Amino acid sequence: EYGRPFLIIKDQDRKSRLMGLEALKSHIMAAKAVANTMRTSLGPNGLDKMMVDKDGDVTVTNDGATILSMMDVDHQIAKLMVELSKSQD
Amino acid sequence: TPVILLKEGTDSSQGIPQLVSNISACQVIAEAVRTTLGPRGMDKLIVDGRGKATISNDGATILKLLDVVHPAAKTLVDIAKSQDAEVGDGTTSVTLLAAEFLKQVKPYVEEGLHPQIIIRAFRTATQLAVNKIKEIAVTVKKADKVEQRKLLEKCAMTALSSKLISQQKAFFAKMVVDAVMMLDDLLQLKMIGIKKVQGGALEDSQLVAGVAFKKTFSYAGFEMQPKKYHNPKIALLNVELELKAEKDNAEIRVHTVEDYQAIVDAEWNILYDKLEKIHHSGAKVVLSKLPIGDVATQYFADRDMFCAGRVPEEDLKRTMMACGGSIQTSVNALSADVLGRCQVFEETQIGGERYNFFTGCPKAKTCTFILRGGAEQFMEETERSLHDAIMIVRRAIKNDSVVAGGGAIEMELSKYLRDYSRTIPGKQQLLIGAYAKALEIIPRQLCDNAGFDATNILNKLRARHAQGGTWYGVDINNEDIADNFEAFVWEPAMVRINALTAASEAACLIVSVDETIKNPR
Amino acid sequence: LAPVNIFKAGADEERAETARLTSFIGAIAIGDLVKSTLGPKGMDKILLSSGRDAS
Amino acid sequence: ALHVPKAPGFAQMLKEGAKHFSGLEEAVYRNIQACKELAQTTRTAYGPNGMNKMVINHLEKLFVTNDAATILRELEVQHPAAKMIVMASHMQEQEVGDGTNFVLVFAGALLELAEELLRIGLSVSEVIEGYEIACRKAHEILPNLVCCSAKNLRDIDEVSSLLRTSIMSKQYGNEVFLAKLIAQACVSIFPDSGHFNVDNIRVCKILGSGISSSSVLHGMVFKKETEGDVTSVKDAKIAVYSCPFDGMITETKGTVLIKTAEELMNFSKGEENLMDAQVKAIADTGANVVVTGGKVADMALHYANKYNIMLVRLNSKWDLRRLCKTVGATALPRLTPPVLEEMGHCDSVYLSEVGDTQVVVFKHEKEDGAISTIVLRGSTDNLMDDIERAVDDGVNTFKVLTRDKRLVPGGGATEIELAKQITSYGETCPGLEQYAIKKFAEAFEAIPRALAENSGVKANEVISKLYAVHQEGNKNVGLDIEAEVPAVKDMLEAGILDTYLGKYWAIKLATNAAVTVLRVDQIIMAKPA
Ligand SMILES: Nc1ncnc2c1ncn2[C@@H]1O[C@H](COP(=O)(O)OP(=O)(O)O)[C@@H](O)[C@H]1O
Ligand SMILES: Nc1ncnc2c1ncn2[C@@H]1O[C@H](COP(=O)(O)OP(=O)(O)O)[C@@H](O)[C@H]1O
Ligand SMILES: [Mg+2]
Ligand SMILES: [Mg+2]
Repeated sequence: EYGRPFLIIKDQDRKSRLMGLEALKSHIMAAKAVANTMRTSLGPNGLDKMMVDKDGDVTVTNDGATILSMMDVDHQIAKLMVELSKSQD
Repeated sequence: TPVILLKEGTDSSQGIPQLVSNISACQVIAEAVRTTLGPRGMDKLIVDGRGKATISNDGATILKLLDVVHPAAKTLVDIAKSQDAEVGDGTTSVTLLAAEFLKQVKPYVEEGLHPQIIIRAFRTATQLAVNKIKEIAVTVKKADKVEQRKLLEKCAMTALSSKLISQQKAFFAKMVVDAVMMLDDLLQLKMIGIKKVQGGALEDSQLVAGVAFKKTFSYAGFEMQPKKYHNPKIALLNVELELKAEKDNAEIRVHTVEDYQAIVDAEWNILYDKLEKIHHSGAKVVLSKLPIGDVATQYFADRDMFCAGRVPEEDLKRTMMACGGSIQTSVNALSADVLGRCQVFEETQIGGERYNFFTGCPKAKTCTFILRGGAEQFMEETERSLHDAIMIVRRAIKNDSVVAGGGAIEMELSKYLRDYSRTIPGKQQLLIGAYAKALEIIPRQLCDNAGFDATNILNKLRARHAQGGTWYGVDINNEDIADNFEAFVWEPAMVRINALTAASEAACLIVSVDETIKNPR
Repeated sequence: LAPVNIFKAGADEERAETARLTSFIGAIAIGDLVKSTLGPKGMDKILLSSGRDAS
Repeated sequence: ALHVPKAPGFAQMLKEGAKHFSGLEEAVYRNIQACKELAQTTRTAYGPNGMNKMVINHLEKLFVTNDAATILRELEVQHPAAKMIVMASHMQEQEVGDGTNFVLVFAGALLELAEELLRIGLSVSEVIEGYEIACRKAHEILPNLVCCSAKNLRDIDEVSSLLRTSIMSKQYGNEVFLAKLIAQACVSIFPDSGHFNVDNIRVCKILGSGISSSSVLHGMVFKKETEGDVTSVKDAKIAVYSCPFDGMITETKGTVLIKTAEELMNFSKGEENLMDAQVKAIADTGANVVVTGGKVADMALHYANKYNIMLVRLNSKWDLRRLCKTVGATALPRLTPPVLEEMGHCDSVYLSEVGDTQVVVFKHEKEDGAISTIVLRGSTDNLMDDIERAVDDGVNTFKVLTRDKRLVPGGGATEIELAKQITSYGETCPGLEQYAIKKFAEAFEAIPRALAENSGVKANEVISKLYAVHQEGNKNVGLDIEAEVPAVKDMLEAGILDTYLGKYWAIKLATNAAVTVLRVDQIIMAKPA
């Protein structure tokens, strides 16, 4: 009787949630992956990336902003690095 | 049985099991916003169906983005908008106080106490609690001009302590205060424009004592005309200056080519008449809500004068209020009074965009903010903290009475109610005593978030208040207690008073519910 | 591979050992396809289409 | 196994999905039970201690109500027998305005008691005759119970005591404050010459502070904003137009035709000059504010600003008519300079903000005016609507008091006296109609039982003490609420009264509902779709 299933939020079953330190650690792992992908492209001896578009177009580039712009990401922290790159550009 | 009274699918519950379940339901709502309170509070990140993400610390904003459907919990959501629409600050304080009121009377409902006795208890202390706040509120009715400019700054900084821009609160408070003191005596919120341009550090934000807006779509020939003036005259318009057809209901029938050529030259003579009427008035900058054709721009280029079209309505009203002209729908009566005068006009580049600046007006009634962030959610969160500072100053102008924050006010009220319950007999002693216990949630939630020993600090605070130290709150940095009135932690008296009434009304309404019926679909 | 996912469904990434592998496979593939048509004694190819109406 | 093969006659011809009930067992005993269930739903919503109730309709809208008639409207019932009671309660609300729960309790109790009479050997024909005689005997007794009178219905202090009881059963705890507000509004829209109309009391709900900060405004208020740059006026002469504030055109299709160069150039200048004169002619009479019920033009707006004319727009076809009454002006169907008779007046018009909302205020300094408005301030939408229903109940009571000035004691003192005197008459009637008469008098007790149950005390102790006191000749003794131990109290001295017309209609419609159900013998139902 005390804790029988009572609905508070629409679609309560389909939503996830992370609280506490496990929230902060997940952001750090997502942020590090973006930095390690683009560590290579720094300095005169750096290398490039070859982007591929939605339809099939090929673009080879070394600019920092463009790589993060043509990239498609899902993690919310990753989009925060993309917006950081554009603001500097 | 074969014919059922109400349609199939109707849900009906009642009794003590129904009422207790409502009390536990509100605890979940107060949980989502619990750890967003304090100088060391956090934010929350919410993502809707389409994938857009919102980062916010404002308590009222979080509850809106949740899809609450529980009927009892929706009461706590509405009181959040109540505190949002009246004072604008205190949306989380009124939520924690609401849940704590219900949780502290929950065991009595299990014992079978009649709710109408509970309701009478809440309404008794609130009139005592409100009347206590007004007595001990500090004010200086003597009109000193520099004290007022200091009191408003202290109130503004304290409203920014728990926000993302806490590290620059002293810089932003000066900007906010200056905005309000020159905003007329009705203080329309539309008289303040907030713009957002990407790129740049947070300290690059600025306030322009005038009007500034974005560059609009311009036709060929916009680039051979000067982009700076010293004493221009501004002619605001609501008339479409382009070659077109007079009336959509018009029609021309003609017999000879001689009139044909005369008609063709008639449209040009109309257009050149309006543009010659403007140029003779001595104005240099012309602004119109309606489109400006390329012919007008090329014509305005040949005489070293600036044109702009499709200007937004709101930006035009602010320009009129800052320059001091009037909108004209006709070009036949351009007197010297209907023009606007500014001290300098220029067009500059700001973070990849081009912006028009009207600065130097000595009789301005409008300001404009240029906010510099690094991402979309970085300036949107910045403006939400600014809005809390604007509204707080607006209320403080009408009533300059302040009390010390940081939990100092919640312990003076709780001590007062505890010293009044012992005088009255009966069950009215336990209910008021439980009420006075719910008022020390604010000092506990401040220490829990920071990371202190919340039990020890409360014991120290309770002894100081009962010793006879009215304004003693918590010291966040020093992990101790200290006087927050000499430590410059102030807030207007309206924030707390509106917090109690809304919280007391929500607790009384929920307890007074007997049964809930939900019908299908 | 980092346990956290950064790419939407259907997106793929290849790196040093695999990236240089794929790029070299493609280039020599097109180079060896057309070597038969070079010089005074090269031969010709037939191009027939599945999409353009069997051209 | 075998089957029972659907005996011939009317059963074999009946369409599929339909139902057919017959006889006492399947028609009357089922209908009484269905009616009994409905009474128990709203029985707990009776009296000052009646607990609130929360209803979610099929459109996800949320209602927290104590009003019984409101609950039934949003509850959706499917039994035909319960529907008859619902239509009876809705009729009583329209005719009187209060007492929508007295019908349900009384009509429900009557049918429950009539079950046992049919159970012990009486017929439906004899039960109805017994009920009807008591209904006629009840009305003859009723005027003898009048114990007070409404003296002057334009005295603010007296009236507030008359409406307090009508609000005590809705907002226990805030009855004093709400009674004072409605008294001020009703007493100052009053006409000398009679005909208090009820629509002339306006309620505006604004979100914000607590309920104690609500007030009354002698005039009208709108949630709109000004169009021109003029904002506030100090002594306004008002012109009201039902037409758009723009140059008119032919209703039949009309195009502009030009044949020469001059006509092309002179058309635009000519139109503007005509518009300037029309607005200047309006300003020549002295109008300070223009109100229109339609679209406004830009050229008219520009010239209105030039001549210091305040311009507002609102299109309701019902707000504008109310505004015509408030200022005394009369509508105009064409853009013409108003006649000095046709212009209203107002002591102040201004634009103000209240709780994050922009409003336009037409305020009179006159105490009477024509109509009045009450501004509501609360912390939740659900809180305002319930207070709004209370204001309606208080006003409707004032409407009745104008029609009739006689009051009877409340708190169960009226029903106890009726039950005592009907039984005394019922003892002197030989025949089989003496039983139904006593049952009718016994049903009157439920109203003092319903109050006692919700009060959290035993019902039988109160009823026993009420009868013992009433035998001694006290006609003004009723139930006491403040006492945690069951007790009684004097009602006339405590100022607890209710309208005579409230009881007169309530009894009449309640019994009419009971006898209507008992007359049914069989039911034929068509299939749902
Ligand atoms: N310098 C300070 N010292 C102690 N407490 C502070 C200080 N500044 C702010 N606070 C606390 O912040 C709390 C409310 O912060 P705020 O975000 O405005 O709440 P709400 O979201 O309810 O408006 C107040 O209870 C106050 O005690
Ligand atoms: N102060 C009071 N003490 C006891 N009973 C009261 C008091 N005020 C009102 N009542 C009772 O409330 C009843 C009507 O309240 P209400 O719930 O509105 O019923 P209805 O919906 O039938 O009008 C009356 O029968 C009256 O006896
Ligand atoms: Mg704040
Ligand atoms: Mg009533």
